Amino acid sequence: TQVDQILRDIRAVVNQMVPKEAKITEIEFEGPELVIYVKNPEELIKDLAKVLKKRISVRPDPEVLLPPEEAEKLIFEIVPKEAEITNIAFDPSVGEVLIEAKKPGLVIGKNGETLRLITQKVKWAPKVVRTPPLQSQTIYSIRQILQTESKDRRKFLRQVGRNIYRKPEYKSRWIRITGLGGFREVGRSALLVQTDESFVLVDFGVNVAMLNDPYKAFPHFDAPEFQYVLREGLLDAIIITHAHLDHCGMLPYLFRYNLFDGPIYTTPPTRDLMVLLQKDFIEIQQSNGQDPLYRPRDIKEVIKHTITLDYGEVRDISPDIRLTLHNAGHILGSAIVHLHIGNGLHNIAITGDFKFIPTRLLEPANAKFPRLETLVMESTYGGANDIQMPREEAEKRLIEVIHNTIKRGGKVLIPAMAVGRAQEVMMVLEEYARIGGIEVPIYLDGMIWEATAIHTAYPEYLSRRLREQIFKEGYNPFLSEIFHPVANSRERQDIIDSNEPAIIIASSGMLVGGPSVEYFKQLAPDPKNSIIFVSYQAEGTLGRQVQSGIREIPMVGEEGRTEVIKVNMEVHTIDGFSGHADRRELMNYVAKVRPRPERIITVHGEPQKCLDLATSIHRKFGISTRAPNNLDTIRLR
RNA sequence: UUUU
Ligand SMILES: [Zn+2]
Ligand SMILES: [Zn+2]
Repeated sequence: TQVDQILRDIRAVVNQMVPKEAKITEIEFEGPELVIYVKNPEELIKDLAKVLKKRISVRPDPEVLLPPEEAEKLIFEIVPKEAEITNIAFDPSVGEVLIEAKKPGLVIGKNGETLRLITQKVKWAPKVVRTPPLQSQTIYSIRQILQTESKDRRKFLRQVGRNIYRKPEYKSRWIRITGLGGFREVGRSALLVQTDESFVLVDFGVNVAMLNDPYKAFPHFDAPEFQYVLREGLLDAIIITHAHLDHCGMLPYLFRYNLFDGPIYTTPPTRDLMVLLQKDFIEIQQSNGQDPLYRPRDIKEVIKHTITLDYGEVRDISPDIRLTLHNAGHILGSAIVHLHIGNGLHNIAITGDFKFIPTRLLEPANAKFPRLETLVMESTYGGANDIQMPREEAEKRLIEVIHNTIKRGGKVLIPAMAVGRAQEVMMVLEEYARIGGIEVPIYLDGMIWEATAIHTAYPEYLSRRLREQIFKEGYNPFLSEIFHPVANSRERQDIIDSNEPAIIIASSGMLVGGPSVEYFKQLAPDPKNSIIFVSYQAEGTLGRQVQSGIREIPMVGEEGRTEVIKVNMEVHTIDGFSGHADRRELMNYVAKVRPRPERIITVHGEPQKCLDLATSIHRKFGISTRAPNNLDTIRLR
């Protein structure tokens, strides 16, 4: 490394554009950003940063700070006690106190004055928030881990920084991308980006549809290049497109075996959401009497290593790679990953899963980038006939099936992952509720409610409409008194036994595990009940099996004896709520993406589909395309 | 409050 050698030049230009009265105590690197500590308060920053080509954060010296047990009631006083301040956390690792007030306007300073007045008394960065409608165990837990681990996090960030700046901006000699999983297949997405100077992992999923076979369930750990990057400790960073297990599922496995301790970049909502899905994942395994892939301490490590980034925020993550995340419109926090390699040498955009039309919760994926030579895109519906049903026709079909089900005295089972389709279908029923249509109750089972809480904590990540409809008003469609969160194992049993028709939405989305499987098993026989698939059912899942028509499904239970569930209930498939761009959308994304890429690489789709989309794009746009296999490596330059 |  030669970082402090570089800081020696940074410090020579910083202490050259700011009054010595600022008594600059220290200037170090914290993750991507540069930290300039000073022992005194107070347009300059904007200039300092535009010159240094970095993200600078200037805070008071960590010495002029007050303990969280003394600076708590010291602030609670210097604030108009009207704005109900539900909570008030502490972040000493970055000097910044969080004021989770119910009324932010009366706590920040009616005239932007109670902003600096308050900070003084304790010398902590005053940041106001609006007590979200729902409380999240997950968010609270993360906050707990971050504040009670300030020591490590500080150590970790300083290291990452010395790493990211082990040398000045570099122009790479070559660039290659290798598929470790998720190429010509759905699941276990994992793409390794290489240059002669760096290595970054884009996603690292698992395929729950096949944990039975680790060679089909995990990314290729058996790739020479990947083993070489892990063992030598050369992985600069891991980036996650979105929270689903098939993109971040194996991430904690990495810590369980001490294979990595570098930074993980992702949007805040994805950090919170993935942590949720991971705990949910190991617990479902255990409830099944199976040894879990990892444990809470491992997930605790993920948290401790994650460096969040909001959309549009450009950050240097290595000497020759610059990251920027953009909206993918797939699920809360979903991002298209953009890599600016070299200083104008080459640019890659990895799509992850994306939707290119509006939905209740999100806006179509970003299709504009400053530069874009190579585009890696998903192909879940890459087939030529993979046109999803129009959103409104689906919506109407969903209400239809429910009526023809409630009428004949039955229940409607809607399997869906805690994150994604669940909230989308919720909205559909919630708007339909406000106009008199939701008679029977709607039960949410499987951490779907916990996930819904996280949504309400991130209004800025939802569509502008749903966003304003959140904080600006005292309204919230998620709070709707029409959803009844299934509290425990018992309540679940009651619901099943009861005779009151009802709508049941529960994870997992593919009947691969969790609350959804119990309902399935118990409702299958009765033809009064109905099951509606509103998500892609992957090959190898009990879901696709049921969705395919199989009427007698063998299932292995305890003490090794198999069970044969008799499927009589009605089987319906409504794909119009999909979080995936359909065939038309994918093609249309290519047409609109700008700048037009030199080459497109189709991935994340059944083999035929990746092939089909790739062949189709080339034929219609004349763009160089390819549908690589895992372990294929494409030299981009 | 960095860039091609
Ligand atoms: Zn997904
Ligand atoms: Zn996926």
